[PDB]
Amino acid sequence: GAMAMPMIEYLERFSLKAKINNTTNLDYSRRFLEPFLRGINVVYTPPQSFQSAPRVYRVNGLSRAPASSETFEHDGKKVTIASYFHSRNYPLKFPQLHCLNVGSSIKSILLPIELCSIEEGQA
Repeated sequence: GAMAMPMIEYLERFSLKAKINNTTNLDYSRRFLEPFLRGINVVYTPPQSFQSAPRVYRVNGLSRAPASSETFEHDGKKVTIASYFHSRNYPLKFPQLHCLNVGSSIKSILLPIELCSIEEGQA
């Protein structure tokens, strides 16, 4: 056991049999990765620069906009998801990946699936 597999790593080994890096075409494929990702539980691991406790979220699916697209108002500034993590001193390697739609169906939170990990008990 103890197989908390990072969603990128999971994608590589199981879904693609290939390498996930800057040559990803799975960015726009995220919409068709939805059907596979619907109804999973992912442990969100906050990057080392966050020092925050990891929490598992039930994936209802994916949000229609990537992390470099969606913005939220903080400090009066509408910052992109990707920029907020970058400001926390963690540059997202593939922020163009459609954000993970988790948290709640009435309160959706968008999280970089890169930092989400599939729990061994789901498979």
